[PDB]
Amino acid sequence: MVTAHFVLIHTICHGAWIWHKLKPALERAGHKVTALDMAASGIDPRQIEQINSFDEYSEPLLTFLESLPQGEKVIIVGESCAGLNIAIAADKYVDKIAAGVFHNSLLPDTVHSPSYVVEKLLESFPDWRDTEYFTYTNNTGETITTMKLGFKLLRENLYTKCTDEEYELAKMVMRKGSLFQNVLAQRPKFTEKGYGSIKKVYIWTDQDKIFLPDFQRWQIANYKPDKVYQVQGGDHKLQLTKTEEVAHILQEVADAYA
Amino acid sequence: MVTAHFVLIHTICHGAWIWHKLKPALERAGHKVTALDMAASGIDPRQIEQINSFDEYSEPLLTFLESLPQGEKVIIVGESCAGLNIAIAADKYVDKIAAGVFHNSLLPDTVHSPSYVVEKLLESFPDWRDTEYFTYTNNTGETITTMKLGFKLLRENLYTKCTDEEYELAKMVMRKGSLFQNVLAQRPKFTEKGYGSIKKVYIWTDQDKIFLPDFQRWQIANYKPDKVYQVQGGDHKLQLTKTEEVAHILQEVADAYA
Repeated sequence: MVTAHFVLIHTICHGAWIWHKLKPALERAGHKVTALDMAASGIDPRQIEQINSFDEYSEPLLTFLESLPQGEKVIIVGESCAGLNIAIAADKYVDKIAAGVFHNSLLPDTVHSPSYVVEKLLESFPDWRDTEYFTYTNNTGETITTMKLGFKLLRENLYTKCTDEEYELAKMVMRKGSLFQNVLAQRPKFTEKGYGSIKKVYIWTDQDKIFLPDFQRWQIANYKPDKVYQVQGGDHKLQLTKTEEVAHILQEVADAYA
Repeated sequence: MVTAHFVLIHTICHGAWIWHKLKPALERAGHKVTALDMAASGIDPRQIEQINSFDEYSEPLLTFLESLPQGEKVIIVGESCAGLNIAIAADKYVDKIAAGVFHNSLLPDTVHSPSYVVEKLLESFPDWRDTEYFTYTNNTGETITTMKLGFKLLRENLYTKCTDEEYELAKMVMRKGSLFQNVLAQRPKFTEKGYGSIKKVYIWTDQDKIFLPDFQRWQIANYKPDKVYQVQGGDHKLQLTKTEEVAHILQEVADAYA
């Protein structure tokens, strides 16, 4: 068994804290784990209204990869919307990425616009329930839509099978988030030499109540991952409801690609 | 029953998230629970360097108490340094407070300087180990010392018996904090009419590895609580290591004072 360095990237609205179970589980097997707050996420001090694009939102990941000792490679694990962070990172630091791992995650491709799978997600799940939407104006006058995830959506669609303590934790540290969808729609496509070339492992459960089974299967058919690991049971937050099974899969990713 | 409403107040550097286990446990017994971030704590958007005193730090507690409808009383539960928040609040909103509950907490009095029990704490536990210290200048030219709690202090002295997952969580959301000790040392003493008159319940364990038994026993002798509950085992974070037992005690507090 290989040991690897895993970089865990939370989804919009969330923070590094979502990985509080997975990080020590991985460390038990001797892996290195880095869990980062993206901009205006977790306890990052920036407010979302000062962030102008999904690329700017991903700054902490890019900054960390720039500082990685030369010659080292990482496995980037992204949950939910963080597949976009993986693609952004791979188009700057392909040489530093052993694999990208998608965890009930958006799976961008190279032949469509970066906003493509966001559009498809929202078509598949258009009603975010008690989630509240806000707008602000960015750097160049664009209106950015932010969301505060609703408590019922959190309880029933994101944390469906998580403990009550985990759900209360989520409410206690959740931040606003944004897809920056209109800015993604004008962004250059992810490149073949960068994102297109990395190994891609897709982890998912058909019990996910926001990234629904027809949507996730559509993503898999749209851009075939190198490996697909389906996990039985759990919910959208497999790193909480199926922590050990995720850690075991991540070991297999290290054995294959690290 | 009269609904008991517990207002849970974290310690410096922490946030409402520290109560993510105790809050659903209390709600299982039918109580109302409010867990607040203090200024520059948890996901509060202010930075500590803009805060000028422990009273300013207490603003979210004071603003919440202001919002309470007439006739509604709360039981304020403070952990560790939050005993100071209880005294500050009680001097402004005594009629809204059914009781203050101290949870391995500083227990200020009314006859010494507000900084008195902070000085005694630091005499008893002077070495905060790998903690890092920083300074800034406040509202009146006082230099404020802030701290970033060190990982070893967190692991061994605060979260001694907590799960690895809880310790990892703590590292992912911890903020800077300050005792504002030199500002407390110039603050008017807490009043009899306000803080002195609230009912006070002292919960502690002699296995606390930062608020040590000679210090905690000294506080009890210095300022007699109405009730003392000593919990066997656990650690400084009894709301994590002894959640159900703390909830049982808080039921007794509600029976006595709600």
